[PDB]
Amino acid sequence: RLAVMVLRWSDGSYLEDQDMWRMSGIFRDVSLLHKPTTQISDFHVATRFNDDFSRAVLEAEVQMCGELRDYLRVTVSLWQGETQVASGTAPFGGEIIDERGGYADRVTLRLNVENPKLWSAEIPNLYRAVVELHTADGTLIEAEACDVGFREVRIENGLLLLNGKPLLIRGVNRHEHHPLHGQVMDEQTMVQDILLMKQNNFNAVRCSHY
Amino acid sequence: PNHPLWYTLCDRYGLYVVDEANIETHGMVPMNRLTDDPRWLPAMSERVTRMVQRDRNHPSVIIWSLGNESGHGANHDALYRWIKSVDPSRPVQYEGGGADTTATDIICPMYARVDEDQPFPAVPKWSIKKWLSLPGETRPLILCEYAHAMGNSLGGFAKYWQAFRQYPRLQGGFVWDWVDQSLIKYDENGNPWSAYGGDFGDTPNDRQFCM
Ligand SMILES: *[C@@H]1C[C@@H](O)[C@@H](O)[C@@H](CO)O1
Ligand SMILES: [Mg+2]
Ligand code: NA
Ligand code: NA
Repeated sequence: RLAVMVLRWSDGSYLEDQDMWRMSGIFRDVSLLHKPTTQISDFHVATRFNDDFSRAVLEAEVQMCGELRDYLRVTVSLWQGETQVASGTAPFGGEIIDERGGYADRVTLRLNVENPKLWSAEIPNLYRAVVELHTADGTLIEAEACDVGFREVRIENGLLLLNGKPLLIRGVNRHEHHPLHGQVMDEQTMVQDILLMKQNNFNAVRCSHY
Repeated sequence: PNHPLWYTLCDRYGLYVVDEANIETHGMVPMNRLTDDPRWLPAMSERVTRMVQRDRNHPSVIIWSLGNESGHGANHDALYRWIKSVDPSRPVQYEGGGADTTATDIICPMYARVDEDQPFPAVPKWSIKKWLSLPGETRPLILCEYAHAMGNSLGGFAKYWQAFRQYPRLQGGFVWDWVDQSLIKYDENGNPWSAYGGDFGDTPNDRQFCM
């Protein structure tokens, strides 16, 4: 038996003064997650490019919790549909960062990707990155994953560029609002909103204000 | 460069002066054929350097100009730098080759409009408001010529002044121009009349465009 005492007002309320209905409760998903004792505790994915975006490096930093062991490995594999385009495997132990050494509980994989399919609102090309925590000899402990979009966002010479080109933001602010369910969001409503936005030539959304 | 007394009067009565080298090669094709030619750098340099040597003590002179309508050539960049080196007390401006070249401290277009772009190839005339905020641009904008006062003219003069007042980096301009270049001729009865291009048997000519 779970017991949850939810307070409508808290000191947190002073930072939640958005122009909107003031409601309360358990309004998003509740879930149970099982992780092994030796587990992926964090991972970051970065994508960097050469001048004309014909070459990319996917860099995945992975962190573990649990007892450190020499047999432990991470494999990061990159998939375009059913095709594996790239892969890298390494034991834990980051580079030296200061006088005390490095992160023994972290590893960074670098994967070369030739002619990557770039992500944008115009063509949302995605790859699948699978992060495998495993023994050297082939026992999977657990896997995590995410969709990966190869794109560069930078400001250069006063212009916000995406993949080297200046964006023109056709945007709208969108609250999480439903006339029947209040601030509880569902897949159908989200999808409905997205289809309507794109059908009406929006390419951008601001998560007003959370 | 003007008659030497002009600067004395501007000093004493109080007017800001743009002193301009006697270099205009408008009729060349392209406009910078001579100004990009190092063989013409000597003749050009003397028109700039001897101007500076003559007029550099006049307080009324606040800005040096490299000339007018001579495109942009390497000779402008050299002389731009010559002035900057000998006299750091005054900005140097020059409109040729697109009004915002490496040879000018001031974006100084002629007849760039307030709101309307004129996107000529190579040498566009941007809206003055737009020009200021082009990516990387930081300079002030003062039009070397604007509001062409030919005959029944100066329509939209107020639009410029509204913009000058609203935008800090829009710092005004020089109207074109002060006085009609008409000349006096006399009829058979000795009555004077105002004459323009072509009235002296001069041909080819450009008619009333001097007024
Ligand atoms: C900006 C902030 C947003 O939350 C709303 O208050 C809007 C006005 O309706 O202004
Ligand atoms: Mg508010
Ligand atoms: Na101004
Ligand atoms: Na004229």
